[PDB]
Amino acid sequence: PVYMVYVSQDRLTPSAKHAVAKAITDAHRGLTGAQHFLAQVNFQEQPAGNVFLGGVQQGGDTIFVHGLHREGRSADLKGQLAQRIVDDVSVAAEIDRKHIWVYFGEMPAQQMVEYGRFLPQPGHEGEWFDNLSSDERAFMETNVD
Amino acid sequence: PVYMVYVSQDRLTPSAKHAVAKAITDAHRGLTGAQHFLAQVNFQEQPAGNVFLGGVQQGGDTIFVHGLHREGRSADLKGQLAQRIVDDVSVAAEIDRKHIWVYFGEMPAQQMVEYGRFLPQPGHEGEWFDNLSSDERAFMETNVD
Amino acid sequence: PVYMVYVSQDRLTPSAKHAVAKAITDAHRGLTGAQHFLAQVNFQEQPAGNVFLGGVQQGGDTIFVHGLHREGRSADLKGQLAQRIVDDVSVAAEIDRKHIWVYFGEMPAQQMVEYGRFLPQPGHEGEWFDNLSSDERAFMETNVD
Repeated sequence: PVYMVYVSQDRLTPSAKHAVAKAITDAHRGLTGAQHFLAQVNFQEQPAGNVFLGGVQQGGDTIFVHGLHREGRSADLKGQLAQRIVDDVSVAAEIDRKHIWVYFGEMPAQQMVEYGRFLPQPGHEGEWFDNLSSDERAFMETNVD
Repeated sequence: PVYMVYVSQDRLTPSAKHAVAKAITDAHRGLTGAQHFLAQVNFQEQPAGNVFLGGVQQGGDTIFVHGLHREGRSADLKGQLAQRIVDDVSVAAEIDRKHIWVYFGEMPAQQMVEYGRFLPQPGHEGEWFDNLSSDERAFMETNVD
Repeated sequence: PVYMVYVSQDRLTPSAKHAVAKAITDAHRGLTGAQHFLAQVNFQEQPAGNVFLGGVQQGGDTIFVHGLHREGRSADLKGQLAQRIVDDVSVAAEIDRKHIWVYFGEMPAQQMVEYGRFLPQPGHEGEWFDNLSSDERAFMETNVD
């Protein structure tokens, strides 16, 4: 999937970004079974003061995570996973839970392209990894930490 | 809700950001009943000329509001809220209305988290507030301009 | 439509940005039949090192298109246009297809404003584009490449 993660500039060091990215990627693999490299975490940094809560200007502890997913998963799972992104980012970034916003949007797999291919359904990933070129299979396996 | 606002760098001074974010927040709450703090306005600045229209590179006067809403509201209300945003940002950013694009996105409340918590149905908003931690009732209350 | 293009700062010259934007804008009108000025391509630049695939940080060679459409077009049609976007962006950004991710999102036209006006259904661009206003078409007609 794709996680847009809006944050203030300089709020996270490279280690913290790599820490927040990691906890999100491990939330997702861990509750869905998705092959790691399938997850993208994409930081959007903007200057602090660009974020307003109830018309009040905020400092730089706001975190907004927008996960773009595939249709097909239960409402009980999306909650856990959202809840787990809340907890594990709160630790990884050392910011209070109450500073964290998480929305999930969903689309059908057939209008969702990753690594230049169309995606499988959620219960079809095994077929997905057993019908790609190895130039492809090699690339994605470089994208796992 | 979360309103991502895409503007060209400095088209809105820090006050002008406050006015717009105050314009979006006051259309929402006024038209839905959503408590004041519930609304985030998120400014995403980019250098001028990163925006294209029909292929024609543009200047620093485009605005695109992308609204992320809970499912469960009528189309009437949503188009009503879309117009008032166009109207009230025009006035608050002194941008001509033909520059303002507004989209609304909906997701089930059950996969949306604000202040580390899952949202209610729009028909549950007030009770949801009551049974929050008092850390949470208060941290929220501090974000109402 | 609004295409959010997520690219790293400096991966694209002003000529290359116009190349990608022309690639997206053309595919979309070619396949939907929608009038030129209706398509916006919004570049969103961030320093390299902000994108993570499988927890591994990336250089400036990742591109993410998040496309936002009216509801009403077929799955085969949506799939064809994402594929065309992959092919044509890759060429116009001299980038390799494995580095391109494409997500389409859809919403009710009745909650979609462009140029400060509401949108017709995916086939109503005639009647709509012709009873606009005095200048609404006019200001929208300059935006053709």
